[PDB]
Amino acid sequence: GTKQEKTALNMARFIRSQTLTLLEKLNELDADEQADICESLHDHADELYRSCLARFGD
Amino acid sequence: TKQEKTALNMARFIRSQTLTLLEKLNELDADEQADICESLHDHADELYRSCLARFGD
Repeated sequence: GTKQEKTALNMARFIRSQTLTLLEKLNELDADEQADICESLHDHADELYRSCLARFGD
Repeated sequence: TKQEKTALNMARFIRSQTLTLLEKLNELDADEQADICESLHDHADELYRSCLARFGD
C-alpha cells in the first residue's frame, strides 16, 4: 500500500544521498579505488531512485 | 582513524539498507525496481568489502 511504497521510495532517496556523502568522504581520505567504486555506486543508486519515483512517486 | 571508521560504517550501512530495500521491493512485487536494487546491493557489498580491507581493524 501507500505506506510501504513511501517507505521504499524514501529509502531509495537516502541511499542515493548516502552514496554521494560517502564518495565525498572517500575522496577526502584519498581512497581512490574506493571512491571510483562509490562513484559508480551513486550512478546505480540514482537509477534505482528514478525507477522507484516512476512507480511510487504518485 | 575515526574518519576512516566513519567511511567504513557508511559503506556498511549502504550495504545493509540496500539489502532491506531489496526485500521490501520483493514484498511489493515491484520487480523492475527489485532487479535494479539487487544489482545496487551487489555493488554496495563490493564497496563495503573494499573499504573493510583498507580501513578495518
